[PDB]
Amino acid sequence: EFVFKNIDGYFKIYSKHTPINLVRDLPQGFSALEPLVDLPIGINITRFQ
Amino acid sequence: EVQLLESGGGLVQPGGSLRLSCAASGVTVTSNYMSWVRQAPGKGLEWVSVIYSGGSTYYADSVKGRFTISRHNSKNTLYLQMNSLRAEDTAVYYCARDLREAGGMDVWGQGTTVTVSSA
Amino acid sequence: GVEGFNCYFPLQSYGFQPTNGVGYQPYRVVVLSFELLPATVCGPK
Amino acid sequence: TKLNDLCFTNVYADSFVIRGDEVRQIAPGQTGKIADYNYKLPDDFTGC
Amino acid sequence: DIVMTQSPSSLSASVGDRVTITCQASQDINNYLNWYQQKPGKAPKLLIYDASNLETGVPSRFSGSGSGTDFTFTISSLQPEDIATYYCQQFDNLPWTFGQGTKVEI
Repeated sequence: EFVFKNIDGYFKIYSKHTPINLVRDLPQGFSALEPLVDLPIGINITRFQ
Repeated sequence: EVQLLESGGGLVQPGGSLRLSCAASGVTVTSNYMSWVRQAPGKGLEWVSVIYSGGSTYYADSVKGRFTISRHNSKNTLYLQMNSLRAEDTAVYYCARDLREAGGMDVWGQGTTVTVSSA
Repeated sequence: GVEGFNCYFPLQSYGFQPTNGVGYQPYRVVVLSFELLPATVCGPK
Repeated sequence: TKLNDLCFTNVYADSFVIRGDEVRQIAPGQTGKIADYNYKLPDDFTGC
Repeated sequence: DIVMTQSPSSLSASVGDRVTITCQASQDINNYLNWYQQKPGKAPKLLIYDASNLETGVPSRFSGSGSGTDFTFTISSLQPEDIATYYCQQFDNLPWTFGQGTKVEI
C-alpha cells in the first residue's frame, strides 16, 4: 500500500508491506498504513506518470 | 574596429564638477573588466577604479565617494562625473582595458591630464 | 587559436609555488549557506 | 552566539580552495575577486 | 598590502655601462612582477611580464628575472634609447599598487 499525498506542505508517503493469501478482489478485515516517509518538499504537484 | 577614445578634462576648480569619459568599440564594458588610473606629476602610477562583469563596483581609497561611475552599452561608453575635487587631483589620467594578471597595462593610448589649479 | 594582440590565453593559474610566503598558502574553504523554503536544521543547545 | 539555539531551514555546502591572502578578502566592503566568478557572495550573505 | 622599498631612484652612468635594477618587496611576489620601458615623457611600454616570459618585440638587450622576494632587471648593451625610468609592479596583492621606478639617464 502506498499513499501519495501532500499534507500541510510536507509530502507524506505512508506505505505498508505484507504477505497475503489472496482469494478475491479485496479481503474483509482491517489493517492500518503506518507512516514511512514525510519529506518536507513544500511545492504544488498536480500531475504524475 | 576596436578603439578606446578619451573625452573630457580641463581646468576645473577644487570642488567643481567635471566629466571624464572613455568610449569603447569592439568590447563590452558592462560584462568585462575596464579601469581608470591616474599618474601624478613626479610620481608613479596610481590605481583609481575598476568596473567588473556582474554589477560589482570597486574604487581606490581616495576616490571611494568622490567619483561617480556609469556605463552604457548603447555606444559602449563609461562615464565618471567627478565632484568635490581636491587640488592634488591634477595628474594625467588614462582609461585602460585591463585584462587581469598577464602583464599590467600592456596596451596604452594617449591619456588626458586634469589640472585642478585655482587659476 | 593563436596568441597575440587582443587574443590572450583563456586560463590563468593560481600562484602556488614553494617560494611563496605564509600568506600565499592554499586555504580550503567549506561554506554552509542557509536558505529558507521544511526546516530540518535546529540547534543542539 | 545564537547559532547553538537557532533554527535553520536548509543548507548549501560549497567547497573550494583559495589562496591564503584571499581568505581575509572575504568581507563586506573588502576588495577581492572570488565574489564574481567562483562564488557569488551577496552583502547580506546568510551563511557561515 | 605589498609595498616595495626600492633603494635606487635616479642613477647616472657613462655610455656602455651595464644596467642592473633591483626591486625589493615587503612580501613575496610569486613570479608576478613586470618591467617596462617608459622613456623621457612618453607613455610606459610593457616589456617583461610574468617574470619569466618575453614579449614579441622586446629587444634582446633587456632581461628580467625573479621568483620570490628578489627581482632583477639586466641590460648589457647600453644605448641612448635606454635612458628611461624602469618600474617594478606587483599585480599580486589587492590593491595592486604601482611602483616608483628607478630612472637611468646616461
